[PDB]
Amino acid sequence: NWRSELYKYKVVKIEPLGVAPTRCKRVSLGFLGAAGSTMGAASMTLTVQARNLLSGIDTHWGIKQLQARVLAVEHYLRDQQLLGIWGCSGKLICCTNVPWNSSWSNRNLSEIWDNMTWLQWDKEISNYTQIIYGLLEESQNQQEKNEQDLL
Amino acid sequence: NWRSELYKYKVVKIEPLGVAPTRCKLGFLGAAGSTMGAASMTLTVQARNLLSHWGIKQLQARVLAVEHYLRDQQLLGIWGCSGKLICCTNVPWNSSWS
Amino acid sequence: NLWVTVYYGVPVWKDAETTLFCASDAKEKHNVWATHACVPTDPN
Amino acid sequence: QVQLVQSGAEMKDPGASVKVSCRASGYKFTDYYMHWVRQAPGQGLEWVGWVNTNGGFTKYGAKFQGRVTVTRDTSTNTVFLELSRLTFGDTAMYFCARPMRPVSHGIDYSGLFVFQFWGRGTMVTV
Amino acid sequence: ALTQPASVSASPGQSITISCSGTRSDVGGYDFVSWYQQHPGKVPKLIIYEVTKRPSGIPQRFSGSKSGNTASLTISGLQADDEADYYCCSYANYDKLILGGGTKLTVL
Ligand SMILES: *[C@@H]1O[C@H](CO)[C@@H](O)[C@H](O)[C@H]1NC(C)=O
Ligand SMILES: *[C@@H]1O[C@H](CO)[C@@H](O)[C@H](O)[C@H]1NC(C)=O
Ligand SMILES: *[C@@H]1O[C@H](CO)[C@@H](O)[C@H](O)[C@H]1NC(C)=O
Ligand SMILES: *[C@@H]1O[C@H](CO)[C@@H](O)[C@H](O)[C@H]1NC(C)=O
Ligand SMILES: *[C@@H]1O[C@H](CO)[C@@H](O)[C@H](O)[C@H]1NC(C)=O
Repeated sequence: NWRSELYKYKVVKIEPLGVAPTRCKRVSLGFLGAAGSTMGAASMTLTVQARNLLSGIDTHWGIKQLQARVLAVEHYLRDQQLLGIWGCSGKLICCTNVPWNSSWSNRNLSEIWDNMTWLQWDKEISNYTQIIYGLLEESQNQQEKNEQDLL
Repeated sequence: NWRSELYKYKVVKIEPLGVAPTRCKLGFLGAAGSTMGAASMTLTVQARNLLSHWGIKQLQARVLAVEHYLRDQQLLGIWGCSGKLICCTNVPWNSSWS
Repeated sequence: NLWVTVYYGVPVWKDAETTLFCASDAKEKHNVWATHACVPTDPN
Repeated sequence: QVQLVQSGAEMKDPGASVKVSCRASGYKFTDYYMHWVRQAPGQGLEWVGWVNTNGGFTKYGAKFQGRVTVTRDTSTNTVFLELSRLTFGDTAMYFCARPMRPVSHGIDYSGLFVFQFWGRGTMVTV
Repeated sequence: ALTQPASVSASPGQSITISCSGTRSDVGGYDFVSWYQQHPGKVPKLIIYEVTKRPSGIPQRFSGSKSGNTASLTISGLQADDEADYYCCSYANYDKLILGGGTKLTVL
């Protein structure tokens, strides 16, 4: 009876942290817009996507509200913490010092940004994302911060 | 009966913040037994592990983890060290501090 | 040549289960499926 | 110095297809996208599309999706606009254009949406 | 797609504005807004880009502005050389570029 009402709806977790090759060396309208658009075009909407990730676009209901708010804070802070330990705490587009490994993806760069969407990219890089994060954390950010502290 | 199983387990609170004198202006807790400096190249592995019988107890544990993380982030921000991991604060060492 | 760039706010999602809460239109405090302790919905 | 040379005007019966070339020089071909726009007589200017010459990836206006194919030849530095299923409403001057800046992928697209250098344009009559 | 006045006019030496109205996703949310000039029978040229910037070769009399979801081009000191069709351009919400309908400017 409830499926007949919820048939239109799917619950998805937003993964606002993406990694992609570039040429760098270091309102809620449109909230998930450009999801079906290619990358690049979907990189110009980061401001609206980054916002509303903290607030959004009967004991039982109160506990579900508490679980929802704690979970939202937990995920928001996991993403902001990842940005912090990467040295990206408030840049929104954070260029890094990790060279791109062709073993992760070799799509001539133009295909990633002009044809490929962020969803397709996330599906293709899901097996490497943990390696990319490891290099962002263990190698370049703590080494960069130590080097900046070698006064 | 449980002590005889928990004899080798201890719960410890992780204190990711610390201070050390400098001249300036291993998935989790690995290199804890290594010397400092060498253990400063394994700081993000501990930071990444922060924020990792009754639902209220689980929520209290998760809110406590969030509060401890944010207390440490508040300490970094209030010191001007937000998001830096290694931050030189220009406060002189008082010599009596070891 | 190419370097890793981190983007926060990418329109990416994965199928996931999550605790859902309730919202209601205005407020009967004695309703079985109580709408008190629910957040009001947006006017639009 | 930007030189954009387009093919001559073509007459086409409704339902025919036309290929409008735009050869370019004065800049590195693969560093800049090629844009196409449509200026219909007696009315305003409509955007047709763009092609990333360094990979050949294209975008089209919603009105032009499924009717227009844009390709590029990196050996002759020439971009081709192929208009299919022409109708009477497709009579227009078709211009090619060079954007103001090279596109910095994933970082800075500000120079892609500004048409800095314009070609002469060619008529398509239906 | 993009709303633009059909025509504007004023006497020589007066200051006028040409409006451009899109939605939040096209003009309000992006600063990549530009203006173009087509003299009758001539190749289009760039007047304004990025709301406030001018290319080399265009005099300072053409001053762009944007507020809310509405952009405008201010032309202070109309000359007979400026009698041209003015067009507004902006980024569309996703992967697209939208143009206005064209404003015919005359000098009275
Ligand atoms: C790239 O990836 C391969 C396989 O994961 C690895 O062996 C290699 O060391 C990586 N290259 C660099 C430069 O880190
Ligand atoms: C771009 O992606 C789409 C996805 O359906 C694919 O069909 C298309 O061929 C790709 N473009 C090129 C030029 O390969
Ligand atoms: C990731 O690894 C799994 C291992 O089973 C494999 O099936 C999958 O195709 C891999 N995905 C990519 C994108 O390489
Ligand atoms: C433990 O001490 C030995 C002493 O030789 C040293 O070689 C080793 O690297 C130390 N372990 C760590 C994790 O630092
Ligand atoms: C150490 O701190 C005390 C105050 O607690 C101060 O009086 C003393 O001078 C300091 N010592 C040095 C060496 O700065």
